[PDB]
Amino acid sequence: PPVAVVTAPISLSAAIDVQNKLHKTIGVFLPLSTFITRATEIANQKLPLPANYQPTADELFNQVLGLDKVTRKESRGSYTPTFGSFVFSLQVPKSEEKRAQAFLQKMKLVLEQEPDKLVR
Amino acid sequence: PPVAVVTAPISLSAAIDVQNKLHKTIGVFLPLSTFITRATEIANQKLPLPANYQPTADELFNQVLGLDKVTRKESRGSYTPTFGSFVFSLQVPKSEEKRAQAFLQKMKLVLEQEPDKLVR
Amino acid sequence: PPVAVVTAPISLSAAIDVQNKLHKTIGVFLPLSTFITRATEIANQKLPLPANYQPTADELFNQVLGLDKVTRKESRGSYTPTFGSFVFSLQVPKSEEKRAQAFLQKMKLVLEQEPDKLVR
Amino acid sequence: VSTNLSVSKLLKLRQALNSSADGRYKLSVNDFLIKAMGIASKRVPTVFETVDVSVTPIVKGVEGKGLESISAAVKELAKKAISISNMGMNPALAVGAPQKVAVPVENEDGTTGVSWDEQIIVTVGAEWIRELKKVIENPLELLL
Amino acid sequence: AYTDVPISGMRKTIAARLKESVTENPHFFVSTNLSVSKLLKLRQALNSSADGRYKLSVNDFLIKAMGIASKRVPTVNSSWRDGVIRQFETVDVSVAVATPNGLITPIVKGVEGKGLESISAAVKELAKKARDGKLKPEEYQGGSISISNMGMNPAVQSFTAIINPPQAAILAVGAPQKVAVPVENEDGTTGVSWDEQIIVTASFDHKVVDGAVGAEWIRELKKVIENPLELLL
Amino acid sequence: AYTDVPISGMRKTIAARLKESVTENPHFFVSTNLSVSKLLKLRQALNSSADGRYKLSVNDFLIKAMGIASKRVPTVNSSWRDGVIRQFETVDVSVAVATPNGLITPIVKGVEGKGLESISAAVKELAKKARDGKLKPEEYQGGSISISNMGMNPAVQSFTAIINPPQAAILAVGAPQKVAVPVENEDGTTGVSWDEQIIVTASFDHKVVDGAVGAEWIRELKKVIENPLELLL
Amino acid sequence: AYTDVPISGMRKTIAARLKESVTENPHFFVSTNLSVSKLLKLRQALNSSADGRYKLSVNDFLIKAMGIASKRVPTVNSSWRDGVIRQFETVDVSVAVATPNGLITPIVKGVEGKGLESISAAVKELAKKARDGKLKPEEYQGGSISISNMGMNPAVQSFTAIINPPQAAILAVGAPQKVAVPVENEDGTTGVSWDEQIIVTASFDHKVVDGAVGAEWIRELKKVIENPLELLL
Amino acid sequence: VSTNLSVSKLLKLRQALNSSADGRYKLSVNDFLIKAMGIASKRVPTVFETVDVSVTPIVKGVEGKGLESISAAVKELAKKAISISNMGMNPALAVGAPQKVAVPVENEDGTTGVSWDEQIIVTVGAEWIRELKKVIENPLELLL
Amino acid sequence: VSTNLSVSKLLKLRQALNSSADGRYKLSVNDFLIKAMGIASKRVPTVFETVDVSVTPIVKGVEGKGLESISAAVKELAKKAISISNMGMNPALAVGAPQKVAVPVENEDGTTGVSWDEQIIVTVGAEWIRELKKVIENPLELLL
Repeated sequence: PPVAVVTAPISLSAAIDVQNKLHKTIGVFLPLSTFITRATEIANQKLPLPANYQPTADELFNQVLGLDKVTRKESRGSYTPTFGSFVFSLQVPKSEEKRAQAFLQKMKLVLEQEPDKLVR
Repeated sequence: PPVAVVTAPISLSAAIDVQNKLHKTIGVFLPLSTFITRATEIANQKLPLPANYQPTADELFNQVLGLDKVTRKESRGSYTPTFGSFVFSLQVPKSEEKRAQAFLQKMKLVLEQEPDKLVR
Repeated sequence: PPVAVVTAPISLSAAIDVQNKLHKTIGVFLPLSTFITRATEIANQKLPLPANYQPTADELFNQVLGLDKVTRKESRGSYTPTFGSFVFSLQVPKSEEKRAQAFLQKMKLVLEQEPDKLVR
Repeated sequence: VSTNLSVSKLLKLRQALNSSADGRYKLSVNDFLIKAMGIASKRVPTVFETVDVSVTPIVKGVEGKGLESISAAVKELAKKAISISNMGMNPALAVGAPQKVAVPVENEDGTTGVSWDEQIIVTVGAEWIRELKKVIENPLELLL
Repeated sequence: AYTDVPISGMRKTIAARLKESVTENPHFFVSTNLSVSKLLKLRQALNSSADGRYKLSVNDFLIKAMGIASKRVPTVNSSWRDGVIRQFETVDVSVAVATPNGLITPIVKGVEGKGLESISAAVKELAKKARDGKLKPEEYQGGSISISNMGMNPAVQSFTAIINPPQAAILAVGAPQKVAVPVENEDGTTGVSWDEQIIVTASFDHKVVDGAVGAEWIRELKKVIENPLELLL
Repeated sequence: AYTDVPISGMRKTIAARLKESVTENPHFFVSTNLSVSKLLKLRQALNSSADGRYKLSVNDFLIKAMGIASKRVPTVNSSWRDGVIRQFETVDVSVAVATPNGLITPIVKGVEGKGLESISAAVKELAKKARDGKLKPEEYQGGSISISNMGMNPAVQSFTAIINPPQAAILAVGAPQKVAVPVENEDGTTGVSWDEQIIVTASFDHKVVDGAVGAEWIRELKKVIENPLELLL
Repeated sequence: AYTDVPISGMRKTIAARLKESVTENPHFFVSTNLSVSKLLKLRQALNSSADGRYKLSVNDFLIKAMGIASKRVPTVNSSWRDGVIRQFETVDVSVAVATPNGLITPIVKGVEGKGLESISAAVKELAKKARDGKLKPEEYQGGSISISNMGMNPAVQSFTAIINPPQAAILAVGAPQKVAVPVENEDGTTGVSWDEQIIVTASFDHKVVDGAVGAEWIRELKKVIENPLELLL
Repeated sequence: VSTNLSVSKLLKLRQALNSSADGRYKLSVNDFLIKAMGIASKRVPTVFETVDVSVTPIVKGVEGKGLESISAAVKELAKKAISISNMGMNPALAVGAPQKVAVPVENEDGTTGVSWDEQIIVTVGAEWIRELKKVIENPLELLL
Repeated sequence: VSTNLSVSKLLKLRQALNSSADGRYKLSVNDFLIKAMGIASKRVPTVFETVDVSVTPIVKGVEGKGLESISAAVKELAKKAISISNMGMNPALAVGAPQKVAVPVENEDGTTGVSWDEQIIVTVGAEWIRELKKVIENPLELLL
């Protein structure tokens, strides 16, 4: 079972700014951890599927019939990143390696231009 | 099946004020849409019943017995308004037309003196 | 069935301060009641057990086997305090009287140094 | 002798049993009163061992009978055409027309309020009225 | 190593009868499930408005419903004689009472035209006399239908029974149990509710009754039980 | 007080036969539960792409599946003669039709090599002629297996049936019902789903069939029903 | 077109016996449902602390529980002779082994005073010798109770069995299945849990046993199974 | 006469029935076409009452038969060695090799898009082709 | 020869089986030891084929017996009044009184902590002690 890793840098300045500012205007202080988990939740919503995906009996039945003529190209997941910064790394087999990447870049985008989004 | 419509004006200045102010003190910016849906949720809680309501077997059986000797005069619903301002309109049959009105005025009151209420 | 009561003073100044301040920076105004219930929720999480606790069949069976060789010394609860200040009182039988106390002091601590914690 | 009977529950029972049918039958207040008359007539026998009611057609064996059989007899014999008389058809044993009266209700808040009850006025005898009355206000006892 | 006990005089009288029933009556069974929550609520409502006069039970309700169902479908209230069919118009029900000396067969008469109180009083007077061993012979000779109940033991889900010689049907009642059912919550979804049910088995002879007749009989019984108010008419 | 009606000439012809079957064939039963959601979906898919030519039902599917299962396990498609066993190679199925004059036994031939449309057309033509009382004798004389269905009445959960004299098996079908099943939600938990099921009972003779053979027969039937596409091969 | 095969010499020896049992022993059935989660946990706990000496199965547990229940209610551990009843004090159980040549009936002795290991070893030695066709006659002649299991096939929910000639009871075990049950969550609500259950059927003769005795027998068996630790005493 | 058949659904059906097996069999397009040929012949008989197909070995009784039996015959008789001919084994009644073509799909947004369909080209006659074609595009009709 | 036995699990088993009863019986440590003695004797026969224990009354057939029967015999014969001797009734084969000792427990955090175990001291022979001891610490093996 060959395995491979994927990596991506990160900058956490904006999250620090939001935390500090929130602490000065209300009193709420929270750790970086909740930002990490909440970003991970919004990320694992729309991730492509491996090109070597094999369907199940129920799926092929409905197809043959005509209830879901339109097939699916997305599927949820359950990933957990690895700590680090100046980097975020993940270890996964070869088949999904590509899917695991869509996850890294999605979090890499949300955490850099939409920190405010992860507030209530 | 005769049908009838009910209408009511609206002013959205207060919601604009709350959105702007929230954007200046924290950073959160959200659309008017969530205000509309959240007002719709708090509204469909306590609405009277049509005068031509016919009960079911379980209800009559429980009354005849003596478990729910006090009857009910309220029942939830699932309404969706129609967009517009300077107006909010709804189309419903004649029987419920009156109930649909309690909904319009309830939202018309909450959205004008209690915008703050729809915040966390 | 002998019964006994436990009591503890309280100071609510900090909650007043948080409410006032929140009202001046955003607009949100909420009653003391939600602070009381939210403190009660975080309290009834980790409370010791009466010394005269008798186990059940499943518990003994699982021990006799070897799945839960480490026993438990905590158990949740459902308490409701009684109003008052300058005091919080509770009435309970003798067996649990001691457990009911861990509850009073836990809330007595959280509500005096961590009011901010009960905000979102 | 005169008395007042509240018949709100009885109407609800009639509506319950007249909706679970497909067209087979339809009941009325007179049928219920006939069956109740047999009950109180048995509890106090001074007013035979078989109960016959005259509506002047005749109905037999009310004690060992149900509402379905009693209703069919009362209508078949009418077409071909103790005693009971009813005048509830005109809003203006003898049975009158229904009316509405105010009664006190103990609200859970701890005060007294007004509720609207429906009543009819019906004209050893005292015991007979009491037993009949018990059956009407509490309708479930028509089974035993 | 073993022991032997002489066969009792009364044990052959029932052995021969049981052996005659199987070889004389072909058997076919039918099963159904009944919900009895409403019946329990009604019993609780009617056992609290009393001062001590009476106290009811499920068996009386089942007996009365069995009488009504017999009335609607009369082909089961019949018997098979030497060369002619016998059809009745009055419903007599045979209840089974167990005692250490054996199994008896008290009888209740005029069930169609009767109420719950009289049925309970008769069933209890007869049960007492059966236990005390002063029962006249005429009192346990013939009926139209027979009933058996085993709800006192929670370990009996369903069971079968043998038909009596001159009769053409028998009913067996099990113990209650709990099952999940779907409920359409007002929010517009489907949720889980916990209903209480009993499983009822009926054994029928195929010379006097057919499958459709038994199925209709079960349907009338079910309709009368699930809706309890219909016990009035 | 009672009434008597002379026994019919046709009533003894069936009474004697039923009495002969029980004393000639020992009986043993087997029960199973089948999920039929996919079959209903397939039926709905195939009853809407038509213009009026046909209309299908569950019984045809069960008949075809019964033919396939018979083919896989041929020991049930047999008969017991005077001093020799008879083994067939063609599957003929006996369907039961109820009429006020009595119970008939129409027959369908060549089920193995046939489609649903022909089976439905035959079953309906024969049902019509049986109801109209112009049925030839050769048309209801012998088969290999017999089927009975009572799904029109929701109050029949499960029931038993008697085997015909020359045959060695019979199948009885009940009415559908709803039960809770566990589903592994993609989030990594267990949830409740509502499946629709039927309970099928099979009665077998123990001189021509054994327990294992009947169990295998039930397994093939179940496999063919739960997966409906396998009706093709 | 058809084929005929002469009847085997051994096929009549069982046909006559089966035909004699039905006409000699009236039958009545009883059914129950057992939860076996705790038993599975115990088996897993006891099949991992070993080094290769043994390996257990559900049938041994059922056999031992059947012995205990027989001991508590001895009226089922009896037999019907020409003119006298036979009552035993030792429990011998008959297990059924299926082979292509037919069905055998190995025996296990001294179950009451025995452990699981010896029962398993005996059942497996005898199964091997039965399969290899070197079984002495004395080894399959008589017992007190007979057991049948069909849990290897998931398509068998419940089934019936015929009683042996000299015996007065038989037990039939089905395959496991999953059902929803209510659990009182500590938060003060009701939730859904998924239990695994089996359905057990028992067939009894009505000349030596009565309904109440069989019901009590089922109750003792259930109590011993659901609580497995009680297998010690 | 020539026509084009879309066989995407048929491939999906084959994949469904070739995964619920344990090694017993394996199907192919030729088997499906043989069965469909009987049905198309059955509706239009001008092209006897028994249908025999030559693949020159012979297969009998296709009408009263299933895919399992037909497949086994076609392979056994091959080893020992109306008419059908297939040349789908080389990508470069007569059956050709599959190919891909663009077709229009009515997107729910209210426009027209491109989708990739798989097609094969097959070479009173018009009615025969129509009935055969109906069975291929809609595969479920192979049962009746 | 001397050894130490931990009997915490055995006490828990005794409490489990003494609460599912309605008053029928009540067990003790001596009964468990008698049954274990048969098993330990059974594996090493050098210490006959039937096992008889003297408590000097006698108990027979321990091998083919349960706790219920053994308990009843030990108490009936006492009232009327290999070898075993017990002196656990005074806290100050021969069996002593229980006591508490500290043992190491491997905490999941990755260190060593103190836990309080309950012990008793009991006075070819080595193999006999080992087999007996195996049955006590692991109590489930009393079944086979």
